[PDB]
Amino acid sequence: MREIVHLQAGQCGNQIGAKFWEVISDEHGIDPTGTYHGDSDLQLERINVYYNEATGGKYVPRAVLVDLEPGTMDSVRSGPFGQIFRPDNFVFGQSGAGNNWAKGHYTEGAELVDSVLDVVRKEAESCDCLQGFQLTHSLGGGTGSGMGTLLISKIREEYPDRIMNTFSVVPSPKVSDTVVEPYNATLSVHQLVENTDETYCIDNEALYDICFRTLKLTTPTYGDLNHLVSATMSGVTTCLRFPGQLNADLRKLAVNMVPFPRLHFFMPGFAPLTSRGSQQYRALTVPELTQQMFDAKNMMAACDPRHGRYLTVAAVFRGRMSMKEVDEQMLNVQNKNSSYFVEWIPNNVKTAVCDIPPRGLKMSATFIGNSTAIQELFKRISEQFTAMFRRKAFLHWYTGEGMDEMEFTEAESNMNDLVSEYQQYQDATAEE
Amino acid sequence: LKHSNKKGNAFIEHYDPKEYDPFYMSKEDPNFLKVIMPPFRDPLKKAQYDQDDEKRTLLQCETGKIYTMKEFKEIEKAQLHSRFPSISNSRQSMTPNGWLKVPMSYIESEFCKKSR
Amino acid sequence: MRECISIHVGQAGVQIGNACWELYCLEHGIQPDGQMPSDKTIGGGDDSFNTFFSETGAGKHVPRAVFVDLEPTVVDEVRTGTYRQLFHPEQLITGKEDAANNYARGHYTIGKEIVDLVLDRIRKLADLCTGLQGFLIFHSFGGGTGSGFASLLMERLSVDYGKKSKLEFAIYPAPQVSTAVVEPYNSILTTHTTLEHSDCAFMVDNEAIYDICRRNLDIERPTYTNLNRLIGQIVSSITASLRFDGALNVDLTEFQTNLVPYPRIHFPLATYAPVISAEKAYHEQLSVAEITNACFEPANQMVKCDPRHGKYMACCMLYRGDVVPKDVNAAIATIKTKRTIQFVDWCPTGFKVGINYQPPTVVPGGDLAKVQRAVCMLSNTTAIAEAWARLDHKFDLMYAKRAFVHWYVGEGMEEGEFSEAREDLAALEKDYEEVGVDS
Amino acid sequence: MRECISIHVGQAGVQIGNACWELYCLEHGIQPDGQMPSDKTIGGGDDSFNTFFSETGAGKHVPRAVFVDLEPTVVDEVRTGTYRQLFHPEQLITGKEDAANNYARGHYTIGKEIVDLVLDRIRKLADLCTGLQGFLIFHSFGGGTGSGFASLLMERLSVDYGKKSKLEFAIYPAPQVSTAVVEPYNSILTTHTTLEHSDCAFMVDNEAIYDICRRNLDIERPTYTNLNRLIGQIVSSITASLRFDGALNVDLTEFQTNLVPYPRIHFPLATYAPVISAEKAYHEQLSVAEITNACFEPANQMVKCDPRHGKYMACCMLYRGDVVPKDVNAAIATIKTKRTIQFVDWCPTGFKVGINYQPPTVVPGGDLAKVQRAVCMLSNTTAIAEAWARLDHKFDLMYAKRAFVHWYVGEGMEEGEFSEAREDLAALEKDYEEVGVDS
Repeated sequence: MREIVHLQAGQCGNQIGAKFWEVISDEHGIDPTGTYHGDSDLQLERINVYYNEATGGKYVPRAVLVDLEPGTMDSVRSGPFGQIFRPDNFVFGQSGAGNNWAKGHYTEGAELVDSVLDVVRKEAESCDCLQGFQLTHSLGGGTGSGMGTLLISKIREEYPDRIMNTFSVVPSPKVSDTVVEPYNATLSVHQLVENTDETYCIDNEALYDICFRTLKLTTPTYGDLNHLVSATMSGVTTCLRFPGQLNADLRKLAVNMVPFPRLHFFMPGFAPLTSRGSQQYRALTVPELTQQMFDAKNMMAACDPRHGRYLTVAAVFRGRMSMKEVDEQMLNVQNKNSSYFVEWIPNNVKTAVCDIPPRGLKMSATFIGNSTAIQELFKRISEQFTAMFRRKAFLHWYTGEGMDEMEFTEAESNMNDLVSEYQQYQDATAEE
Repeated sequence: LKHSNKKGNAFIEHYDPKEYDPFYMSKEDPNFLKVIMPPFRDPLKKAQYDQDDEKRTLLQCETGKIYTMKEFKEIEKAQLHSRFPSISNSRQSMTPNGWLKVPMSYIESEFCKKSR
Repeated sequence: MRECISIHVGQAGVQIGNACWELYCLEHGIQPDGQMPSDKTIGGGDDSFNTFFSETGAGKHVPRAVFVDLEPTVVDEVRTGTYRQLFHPEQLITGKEDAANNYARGHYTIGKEIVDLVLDRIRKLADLCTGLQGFLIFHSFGGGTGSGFASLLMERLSVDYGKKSKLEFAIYPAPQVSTAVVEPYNSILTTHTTLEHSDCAFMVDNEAIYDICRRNLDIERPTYTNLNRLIGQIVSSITASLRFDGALNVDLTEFQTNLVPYPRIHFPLATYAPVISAEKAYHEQLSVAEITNACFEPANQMVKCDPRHGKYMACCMLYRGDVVPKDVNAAIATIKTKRTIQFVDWCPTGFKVGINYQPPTVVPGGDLAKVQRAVCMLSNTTAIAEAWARLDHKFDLMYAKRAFVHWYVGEGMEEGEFSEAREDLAALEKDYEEVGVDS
Repeated sequence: MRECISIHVGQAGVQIGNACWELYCLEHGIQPDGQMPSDKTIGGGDDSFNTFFSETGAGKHVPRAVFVDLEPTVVDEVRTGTYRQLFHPEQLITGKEDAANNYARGHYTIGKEIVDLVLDRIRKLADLCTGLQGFLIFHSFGGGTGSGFASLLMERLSVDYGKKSKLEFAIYPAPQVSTAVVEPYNSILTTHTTLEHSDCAFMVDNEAIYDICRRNLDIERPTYTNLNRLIGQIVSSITASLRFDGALNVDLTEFQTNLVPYPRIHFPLATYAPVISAEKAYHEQLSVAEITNACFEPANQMVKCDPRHGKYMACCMLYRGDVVPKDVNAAIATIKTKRTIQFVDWCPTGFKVGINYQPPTVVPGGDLAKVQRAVCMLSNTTAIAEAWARLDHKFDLMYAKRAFVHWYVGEGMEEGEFSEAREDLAALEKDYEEVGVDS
């Protein structure tokens, strides 16, 4: 065997993937050369999930880097761990995306797609049996968003019986990078809700606020955000990477956490976010972790879940504490915070503890839950897209690419249907 | 030209709340180069406006006072603020110039301040 | 890869290209000889210089630019310079007769004579390159060589390469001060060509340069060298993510795709910052927020116009030097809530984030000081339409009784082209006014 | 944090600002260059200099003050000094024409021309700061510059910032001695502006300083240097809890809130102590009770007004140096029972306790000696309303036959403003009389 194939797209996606690979290599004891210098026990048995067995014990990464700009591979290769990947997986074109989804999907998505399909095939048949495919990308550009949707559609068409999970980055009106970003978001959300199993919500502004108000960092940069997201995904996958007593996996979480296929978004989060000087003054216990995983200050959402009702909650722990404390905590939370979760469905919180602690930190736990807070983001996106499509500014580029305008019409129709569905399931009354 | 010659060493960056504030062309008539926008009957927007009007009419029936689309809007805005989630300590309502000048932005440790 | 070819027409274009090339060679440590003679103490140069220069088998660097002018005097002036061993004589085409702020001869009886030669030269240069994105055509509207010859050449360049970007850089006649009289005569014809046959155009004057230099640099006797230095610094800042890398690389296509909201409106408002001297850069703390605020100040603008008269449609934001993202975020948060800065009810936000790790360098003997970071902005506002309107007023008044027209009649053109030009500019102004009017 | 902006208008204002800045740099160990060159033997400087100075990335200190004057000569003599490398030239705006003891031109035909420049300067300075509480405007009533330009600037500063404190510091025309003749003409107009548009005003003169120096310091030939030094010491003592700390910190708001009992009565009576030279500070035991008693002595006030003629409404007292609370308590107990000091039947007590651990420092070449502690008091009494009485009397007996007024008429104003100012001062004196009258 059970292995996971990892996919890469977008310069932000590429950098976060590189950061994650470095983090997992450091945690599992992998030198920048390629050999193994680890000293643990569970770092040799299930190590093959993300690596491949080769001669001399030199494990190799399993990740395909998809990009349209050659400047990304040179940047990511010069790093301390950029010499360990497979250069054959760095399939790059010659012309840039220009932050265009239609142009990137049409022009740079026809002649270059064949090579990445071939290599991901070869990787798939190189193994015995697989579970799913991981793609970390961003919607801020024509590289991650323009190509990730197409690749996910292709892999779903070829192998329907796989897990399609991703960690794309949601836009924000406050912190913007692309003028035509809402157009790209509206185009991408259709494919995300039509041909994607599950999707996690990633925001940069919320992470910036979190670090600025809790970590108290001098000069926080993208490296810190990459570290945080890498830790988030590592906590997500440790249910399979490091088995314990109550182990879980991606498909179980997807099935038990998604009431309806149309709604597959989530809200990630990690518990111990303290300042540098507060690391030596802290009390490691269950209720503190519960409060940090329940409050809105610690979560990485650029919204407020208190506006709606909690739908599905999965509290994944990674450590050696107990089992009673978790259930009593969730019980009393559901008893007291009765107006925060759907009353029709009791016991919306899932228990999951990993007996294998992470490297470098002793207690750690992440928050995977789907609360009612994305409705605001969806509604503001719909509003701004309706605006932008009213008088049709910044459309002649897309028109000259060849694709027509009815795609925007159907996309906004699906958008309105989705927001209506979300709002009328928000007020989940028991009866008439 | 008259300003540049009279003040001599003047640009139009020399802006200040003066009687010679050339924004005053628009102040004479804001309607000039402006088009009236009455509530139109666009069915694209009406698809959601029908639902919004149904909700507003239900609220009016439950309350008993005439509300417009705007009136409705500030009604639920005040209701949400009074609902408790007013979010006064995060970027959902705080002004942009309200994060730099906060002691949480004084990462420079209080040790040197103690020395001072 | 990211390689472009520069076009320099007229004396102004030639000197601008010379300033740009010398700036590039000093900023990358390229020696005037063409080789790397620094065998004792190295001072840099291990970078991707392939964007502008070329690497030979012997370690030589060949400039990739076009130096064409109808008057041989400028070519001779450059030839006797200290950098004659850098370029090649084949790239500096001389001429017998020249235009000298005449569109007639330079477009029909002069420019049409040397066409095959420059076409062969540019085709050879393009073949010598692998990846082509756009061009850097340096000319002028006042100069007849930079107006007649430039328009005719760019017409065939447009019809020969439809998939390559076509940039424009020239000088706009200031309404207050001027050099010659027949400048609007050439401008009214060159504007139509640059509008209906190009994708983007940059318009600058000299009065703004004089004002900013006397205000900040505090010089009583300016010179063309400082003007060329400012223009070259602007060009280098624009094409900064090409020669180097950074956190967020912004290529030519990346910013030109958004810099053009409409085929008829592609005239951005350039402004470089900080424009300061040596003493003006020692006891002045420099951050991002202040300079970004200073960027929108009309005294710092390259064009004499009030931004407050109109409002902004699109804005392109650039940076160069040690810049921190949080400062940019704070500046954006500050500008989005300013009531002085006017914008449309249509575009809530628009800008780019170009992070350049390589700081701008200095020139020995220049006026610029050592600044840890630089910044350039490219916005689009309707308030700049006044310049075209003043030009149109001048054209109508100077066309009512046909002043200095019989020369153009004798050289041989259609008189109706003036009517065509005025009506096209009237339509352009009407469209600009329509765009500027909000809901 | 606690950061303020100082304003210096007129020759007197500029020299006060120079004295204050030199006092601050000598007291904080700030070297005239602007950096920290003391690398061998340190002598202090590890404190909170951010209140007045600013820290650069290179270890440089930039003063935050406004040095404006219509006459270029004062700016010139400041520039040729030894401290020219400390400040920045942009903060010292020169002028072509000046007022020189005239309200007319400096308020209409002179002051109105340089407005946007100083507004931009002050806006930039305020933006460079984070926390703002009040301002330090330094001008004079005799000087036409520091009267017309000061009034015009402060009016817009009031209308642009209402939540910030607006202080005032100037020189009063002594009824016995004077420099010019038209001093009452400027004062009568400046007082209305400073009353109806400000929150607090400090009023001082020179003959009182002359008396105290000849009586204690015992000098036969005084100079403006000591005049400026005393005022600078007063300013430092007032804003002592801002740059440093102590047992009880008293900020600008803390004392300003109580120092103003009514919107029309905001003219406190300052008194500095001890004012003694070297030999008068060696064989004289100094305690708190004696100096506090000496504070209320009319011979030590900077205003010629017998306190026994009226009575006190509010008193604000401050301390600086090694002071002990028990001594202050004993002094308060002593003064609260003294029959000589008068007070209303209404305010049994009111005062402040400002404990500053940092003793005042000395200056090489000055006349002040090394004193372990200091004290300054700001009281409010109606006995000082007498000065405005003679001011009104002089203005009336000048205005009967219109002495030196055709000049102002020709410059162009309303003549009724004189009547308006006269009646406003009459109303103010009436209100002072009414308040001073007990039940």
